[PDB]
Amino acid sequence: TIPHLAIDPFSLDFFDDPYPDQQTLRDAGPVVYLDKWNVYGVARYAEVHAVLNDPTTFCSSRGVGLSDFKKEKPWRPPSLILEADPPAHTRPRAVLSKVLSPATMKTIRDGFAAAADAKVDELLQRGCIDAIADLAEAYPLSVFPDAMGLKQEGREHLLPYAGLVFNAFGPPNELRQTAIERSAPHQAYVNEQCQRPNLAPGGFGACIHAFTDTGEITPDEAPLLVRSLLSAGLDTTVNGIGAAVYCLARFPGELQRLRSDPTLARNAFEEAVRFESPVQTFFRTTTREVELGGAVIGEGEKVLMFLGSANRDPRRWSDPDLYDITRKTSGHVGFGSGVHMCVGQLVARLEGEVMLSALARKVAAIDIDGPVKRRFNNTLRGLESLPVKLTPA
Ligand code: HEM
Ligand SMILES: Cc1cccc(C(=O)O)c1
Ligand SMILES: [Cl-]
Repeated sequence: TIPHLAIDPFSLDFFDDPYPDQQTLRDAGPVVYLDKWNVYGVARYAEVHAVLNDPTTFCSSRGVGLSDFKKEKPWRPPSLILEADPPAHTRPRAVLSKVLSPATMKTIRDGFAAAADAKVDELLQRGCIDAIADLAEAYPLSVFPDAMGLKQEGREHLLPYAGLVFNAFGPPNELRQTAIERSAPHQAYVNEQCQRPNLAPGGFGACIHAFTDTGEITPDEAPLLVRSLLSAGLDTTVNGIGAAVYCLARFPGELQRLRSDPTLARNAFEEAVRFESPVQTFFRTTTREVELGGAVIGEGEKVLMFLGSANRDPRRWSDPDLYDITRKTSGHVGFGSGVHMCVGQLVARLEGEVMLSALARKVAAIDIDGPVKRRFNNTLRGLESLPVKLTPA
């Protein structure tokens, strides 16, 4: 009834060019079985969206990586939000929502925008830069650790820790096992910065700890909620902004449209998140036997959702393989969908918007002028190196 495929969606060959294999996964059927890892897969928009929006049947508390927490110990204490189901999910989610709220965005927008403008000005003085290290990494590193309230010392641990976290959702391949081997100093740093005295007043971390007296969370929950922001809040935006610059570099017609109307910046970033899908995949675990797309899945089965594939499914999107900054992007699943839909999406969009605004106002051309190198991670899609020449407007 269900087609069986040998495609390994966590192989370097797949990461290097996932699009043919994603079409093979979509076209094989609404539900596939991946013999390499003994999991079900859904790669079409309809089934990915259905799975995301039924958290009772497709739960997160048995892990959103390949490992089933009912069968194996999690490599770190479970996240109180990502790896929780309702009702335990609900109040921690509400706290992070209020921490990363519209009012918070209003307090930080001017500073985030000034830092974006300053970075682009600095890069234009160099002309030839690496849009990963020098822009996609450098700009989030210049705003997000400060917005968290982190001290200066030890920030070099943040990107390695996040790469470890996203590799650890994967199967036990070499990427995952090497990440865990090297993890001890990054975990130690991160767990220490989650404690209330190490988070500067007014930042996101202090605000989480200040929410521990309302009856929503207790003091002993606040460090792991800070940990969620230090896990998910930096490396995602690095790959989101990197995706947007890579798109603008490959589609000069769209850079020209963005220059002519910088108010398209926010949608140009949203389209980059759909088009590249920095977070490629997440899993759920079935809590019962369930019929999905005419297939019957037993209880306690892992289901791999291909978010990037759903965002390119021609059953849902017209010309899905085109980067179009005026596309109606509403409904893409690059931030997820439903009760776990990215609680940091306003921070991500703020960063992406103000960076793309700075590019739109200051840069006339973005030309790849060196070898492009991909970065391999079991969950994140993005580049290691993106040499570009920036021509000033
Ligand atoms: C381009 C940037 C980003 C992308 C593509 C992205 C993607 C996602 C996705 C797909 C999910 C859903 C997970 C699931 O359904 O299991 C999610 C959830 C989440 N994200 Fe984001 N994210 C981004 C930025 C951020 C930022 C900046 C933060 C924090 C400041 C953050 C914190 C979180 C958290 C804490 C969750 C868990 C929410 C929940 O389980 O209720 N993310 N993200
Ligand atoms: C979306 C996401 C990614 C990585 C870690 C977390 C977390 O809650 O720790 C969330
Ligand atoms: Cl940790």
